[PDB]
Amino acid sequence: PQITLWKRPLVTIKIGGQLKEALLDTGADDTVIEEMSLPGRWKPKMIGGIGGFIKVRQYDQIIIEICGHKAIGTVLVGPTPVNIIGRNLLTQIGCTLNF
Amino acid sequence: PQITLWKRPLVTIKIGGQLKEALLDTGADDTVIEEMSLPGRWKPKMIGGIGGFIKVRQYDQIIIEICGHKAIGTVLVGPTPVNIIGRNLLTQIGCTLNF
Ligand SMILES: C[C@@H]1CN(S(=O)(=O)c2ccccc2)[C@@H](CCc2c(F)cccc2NC(=O)CC(c2ccc(F)cc2)c2ccc(F)cc2)CN1
Ligand SMILES: [Cl-]
Ligand SMILES: [Cl-]
Ligand SMILES: [Cl-]
Repeated sequence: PQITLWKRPLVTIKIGGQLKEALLDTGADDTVIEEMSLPGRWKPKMIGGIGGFIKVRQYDQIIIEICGHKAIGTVLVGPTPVNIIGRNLLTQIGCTLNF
Repeated sequence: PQITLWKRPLVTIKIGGQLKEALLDTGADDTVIEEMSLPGRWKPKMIGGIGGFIKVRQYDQIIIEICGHKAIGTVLVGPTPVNIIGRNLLTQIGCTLNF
């Protein structure tokens, strides 16, 4: 699809058997999801930007379905104000910026 | 152009006759740049990021060139980690997400 930017580019995602709304964010290096359980090992990480830093749990090799496109990658889980799909997963679905 | 997301989508912008590097961010509602001098009056604005909210200075009808495309709009100035081009200006330059 072609997504215009008049409003926030929110899409439905499927992760860990759950349906969630997430923002497609080209400014994000990583994907960050609100508190939820994920299977496997994890390691602590700090991520930051506007307003400072938050502590998150880093889970690797997690499958996410974004607009019917399956992608696998690292997913950070923590107290984010919005679920963010970052570049690590946007590349996998072949998402590009065009103008 | 078509910009892939394997690397950060950093572009050259020109504001107040100076060249600066900025990130094209579909996850940002507004454009925020690091401390600099801008003309006219400013209004108060709060923007929320991953770590919480910060106060910024809102300047309207600012001339800015983004990757060679002319835009005229709202520019926020504050303690941002990197210069960010948000949806208010990405819409002006005709930017869309595609997959
Ligand atoms: C990764 C980059 C950099 N920042 S960041 O916090 O530094 C950061 C996020 C992760 C990892 C590193 C850095 C974000 C934009 C922040 C931003 C600007 F820069 C300039 C102007 C406005 C804003 N804020 C918004 O537009 C609000 C928005 C939002 C999006 C991501 C957030 F995390 C927090 C809040 C929102 C969306 C839906 C909702 F329901 C509630 C809020 C996202 N893109
Ligand atoms: Cl990854
Ligand atoms: Cl590619
Ligand atoms: Cl504007």
